[PDB]
Amino acid sequence: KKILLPEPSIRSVMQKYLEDRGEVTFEKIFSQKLGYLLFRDFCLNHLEEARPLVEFYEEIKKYEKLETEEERVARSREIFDSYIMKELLACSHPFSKSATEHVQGHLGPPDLFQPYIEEICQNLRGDVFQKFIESDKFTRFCQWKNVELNIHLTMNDFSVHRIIGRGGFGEVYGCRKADTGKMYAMKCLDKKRIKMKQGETLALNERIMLSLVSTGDCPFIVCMSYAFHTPDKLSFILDLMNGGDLHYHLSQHGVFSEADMRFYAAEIILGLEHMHNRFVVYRDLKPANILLDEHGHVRISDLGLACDFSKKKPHASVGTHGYMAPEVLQKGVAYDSSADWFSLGCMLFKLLRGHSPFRQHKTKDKHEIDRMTLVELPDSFSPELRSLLEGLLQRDVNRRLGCLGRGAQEVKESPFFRSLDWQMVFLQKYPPPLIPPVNAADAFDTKGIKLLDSDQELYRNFPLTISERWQQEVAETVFDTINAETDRLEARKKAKNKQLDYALGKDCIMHGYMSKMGNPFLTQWQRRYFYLFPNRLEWRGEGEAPQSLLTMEEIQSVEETQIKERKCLLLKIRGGKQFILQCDSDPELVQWKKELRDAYREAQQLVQRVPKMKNKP
Amino acid sequence: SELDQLRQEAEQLKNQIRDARKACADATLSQITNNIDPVGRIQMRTRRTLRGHLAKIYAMHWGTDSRLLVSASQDGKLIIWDSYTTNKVHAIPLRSSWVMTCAYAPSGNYVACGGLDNICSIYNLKTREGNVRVSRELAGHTGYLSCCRFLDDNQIVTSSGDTTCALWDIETGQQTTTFTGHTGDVMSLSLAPDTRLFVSGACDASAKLWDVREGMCRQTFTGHESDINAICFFPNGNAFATGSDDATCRLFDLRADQELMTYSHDNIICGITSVSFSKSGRLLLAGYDDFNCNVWDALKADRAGVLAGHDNRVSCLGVTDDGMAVATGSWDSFLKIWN
Amino acid sequence: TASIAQARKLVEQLKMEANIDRIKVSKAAADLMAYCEAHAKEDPLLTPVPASENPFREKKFFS
Ligand SMILES: Fc1ccc([C@@H]2CCNC[C@H]2COc2ccc3n[nH]cc3c2)cc1
Ligand SMILES: [Mg+2]
Repeated sequence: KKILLPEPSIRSVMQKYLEDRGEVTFEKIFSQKLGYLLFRDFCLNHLEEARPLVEFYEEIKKYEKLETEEERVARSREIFDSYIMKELLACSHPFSKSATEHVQGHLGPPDLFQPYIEEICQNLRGDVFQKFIESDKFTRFCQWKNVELNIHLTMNDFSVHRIIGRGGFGEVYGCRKADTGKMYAMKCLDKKRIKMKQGETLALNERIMLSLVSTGDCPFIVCMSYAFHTPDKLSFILDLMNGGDLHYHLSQHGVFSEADMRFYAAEIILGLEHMHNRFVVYRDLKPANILLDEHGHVRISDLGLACDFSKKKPHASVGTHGYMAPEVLQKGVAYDSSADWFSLGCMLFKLLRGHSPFRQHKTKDKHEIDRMTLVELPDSFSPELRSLLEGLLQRDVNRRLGCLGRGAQEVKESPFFRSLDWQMVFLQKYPPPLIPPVNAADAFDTKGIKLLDSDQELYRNFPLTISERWQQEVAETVFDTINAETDRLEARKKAKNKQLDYALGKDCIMHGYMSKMGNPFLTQWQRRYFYLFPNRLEWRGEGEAPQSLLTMEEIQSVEETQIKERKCLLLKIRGGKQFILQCDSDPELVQWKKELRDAYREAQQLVQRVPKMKNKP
Repeated sequence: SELDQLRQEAEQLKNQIRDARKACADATLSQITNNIDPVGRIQMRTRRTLRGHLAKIYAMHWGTDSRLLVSASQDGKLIIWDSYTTNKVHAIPLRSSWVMTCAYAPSGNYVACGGLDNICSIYNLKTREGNVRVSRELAGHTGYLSCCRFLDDNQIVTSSGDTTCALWDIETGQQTTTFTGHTGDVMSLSLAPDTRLFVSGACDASAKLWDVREGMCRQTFTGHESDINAICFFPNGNAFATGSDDATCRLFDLRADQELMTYSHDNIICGITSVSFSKSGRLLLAGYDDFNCNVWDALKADRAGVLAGHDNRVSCLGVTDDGMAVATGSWDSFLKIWN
Repeated sequence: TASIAQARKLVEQLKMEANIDRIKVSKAAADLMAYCEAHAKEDPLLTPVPASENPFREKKFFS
């Protein structure tokens, strides 16, 4: 159940694993949630040289998050005086002359210390970062990274609760990830229902779109943290929204007022801005696809019909009729974010009148709604609401609100939102109008179907884990508590050796734990500590020197094999013998394969040019 | 051309050396020794079997005490054995896995080793608190270390795959004298008893006699058709034997400046890895690639004995200074004492 | 190969190798055979030795 970290000896394998990918740079470890938490622990408590450099960084970050100048003026005094001015007194400021110039005169905004941020990174990008790598904190980073890169989720990793959503090709459950206790939403799609309706592209596209958006921690979009699949189900691990969709609440509460709709419009706009900044068109904005959380705030969900116009624009008529833009409903017309703004105007119109803007007099047929392609706004609408809707529902894209160059900002500046402070909207400070009290997210609604290997290979690259999402979940739940339990455990292992290293001082390449196979009929897997040398591969037992080894000359091939649905390495020896090794994690399997392949190929090519060592007839 | 002349009279000097040699072949060693009695069947049995090395054994060396011996193995370790008790005196872990040769100082206070690290590492055995620390790392060669032998506790002679030999000063670490001349990877060397001279076999199928103090080469002995992998001095210092990949051992005299005898047989085709004489020089022991050590009548060129006990290539051998026993190291990770 | 000092150093060495004093092979061979007879009395591998003097047969008492 609980997450368990590998032993500190994992550092030898993980460090070479990351170095082969350039992931041991200051820029890449400092910008990770868990890496930052470990780097600051090293700097604050284990290095007086870097302690003032990081305290200055954190005080700046706390200053950037400040809301009002009433607070920015008071805090900027302490930060400048305590950290910048005190050193100039003792004439020991390690920042460029010009860096202080930009901040000095600027007196009587949140981004005033940005020139200093670059200077702080320079003072840490280097020798301070070197001692951190050599420190025990980078070893703890390798312990956590090994867990992240060994994630293989199944249904058993979650405690599934009641159903919170039905529709499409499956249903959605509330669930709890057992190892950290994080509450998520599991969107579980049946593959048989997908293949029956040829909707494989739709399901595959949803994760590709979720992957483009699930970064940055957006509070107005149902983001994704994991994606895995069983032989029969596609599982999306998403943000929990147990308040139902607007399509349901629109029929229970009824039509909304202008001010109650200003709340929903504000949060959807910020959500659309996040997708448009990442070049994603939603194309299916309607009250059914807008969920409520426990408090009443909303998110954009179900990115199945979402498209990516990063390199080439789309032009097909895809979406829900009654909300599609003129540059979309017709065929062969390219478009981009301009479609979502027209969809917003159609959706916002529905929250006020209870029906689609073009579904007049509760018509039922679909072609009765797509006819009106150019707009009669009810008299009860305020003057500012008309100016917003008219801009959002203009037939022309050149005269459309939100399509004039600045994007979502043009919609924020509408006089309908004069009363709003968009910073407070982002912080979810404004009170939601409807707090949900349970069968609140249903939609508008066969066996003997084949599931060949050609179908299972369509979902081949479906498994995915968002690194930013996983590290955040860990950091807020068990990261502090697991490091403490691991520290108390590693200290007992270290203190026990006194009352009780073979790789140091030599030319050892890599060392770690593997499990060679003895008699396979006995499930005999012996965990030995292995030491890789340029010419041999040694392993040892419990508190004993390496009994035997395996020379690089003997190895003919390193191959990957499966034993009882468990990945192992297959070493073929010169005498026709076989040597099987099970690794405890995916990165260990990858690195041991590369390093063993490199070693035996180099060693065999080197012995060839040594008459004392090579083989002769 | 001045270069074409120096090559013309160079080939013209080589014919003078061959003629001077052929002017001395009045008789053969086989004719001289035709009268003396044969040695019979030298029957040696495995007295000790030294176990510990985890991979191939590449080289060995006896101490002057005729009891302690050092060994270098593919397992990146040096082991100093007590041949009488089979107990390990020291298990030195090496800093480079690619070891090829090892040496035991006459005093028994220092040992040396080396290989593809291109460094001769001197280890001090008797330290302050009974440790085995590296006392010096002799760096200077541009190729792998193939052999090394102590003169005393301050000078040592090395051979390398850079086609050179070298004389080192241990305390200062300097490459005192260099011995250039070979055109191929120098494989083995052997010191004369008086230690003013030493011979060296290389992959150019030639062996050279060098003067340690003068730093020059005095005589160059040719004859082998393949790489010379081993070499050892005759006890009286006037001759030396070589072993090569041509499946022959050959004997050369310094005063006659030519080959005297060839130790071969159509029954043997594998190369020779190591050679050594008995205390009196009457026996010539050679380790072969067919997992065997053959005992040769040095005076009559007849095969007199065989040491069968290793399941892989016998990579090195050596006779104690008192001539009591013969050690044999092989690619099967075992050392066996024969007597 | 194309060096003149390389050819000089080769020639002057072949002079040192050619202008030595050589003896007859019969003289050199007799000196070797005479040495083997002079020390055949002192060679344990050439003549059998009892188990007492042999530290490897069946001794086991050492220092
Ligand atoms: F497979 C499904 C299941 C439910 C839905 C509903 C159909 C009605 N409109 C909203 C969507 C999304 O449903 C939810 C419902 C709750 C959620 N929590 N987190 C993501 C959630 C998604 C779509 C596809
Ligand atoms: Mg279109």
